Amino acid sequence: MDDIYKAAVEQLTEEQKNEFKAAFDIFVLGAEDGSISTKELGKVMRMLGQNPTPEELQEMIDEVDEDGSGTVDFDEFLVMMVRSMKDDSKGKSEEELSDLFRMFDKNADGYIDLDELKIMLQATGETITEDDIEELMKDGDKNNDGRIDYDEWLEFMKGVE
Repeated sequence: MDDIYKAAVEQLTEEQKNEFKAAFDIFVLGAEDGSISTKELGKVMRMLGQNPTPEELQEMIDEVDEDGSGTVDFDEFLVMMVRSMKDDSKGKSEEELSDLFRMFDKNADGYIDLDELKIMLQATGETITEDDIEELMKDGDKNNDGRIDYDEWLEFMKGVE
């Protein structure tokens, strides 16, 4: 099966894309792997806008780099454009977040305290100090009432690895 990404690269005349390949051709000019940067692995992963854990990053290479390079080569360079238009598309969705607080409710009411959140980070094995949660909750709850309702939930998931 073909894709709109690889379809464009094959459609771009060698002479046409050559004019755009003069940009990356500069960096790679002094490279042996053919990539633009040796540690570009962390940069290419940013193009997707998702870096929850360093363990999952290794999976990204197998999600986009079927070859196993970890960098945007001459071929990927052309796709880097059509791939940069992936905006307006994240991992979590309002549809999930809705069932998230609902499914993660031991009392099933609509509010999620600070403890209810710990169970989430606990699943990974991590652990913070009482000073982190105390200050953290202050953010999750714009009203700092005591729990995280629907509206509050949407905010609590505004930014936090």
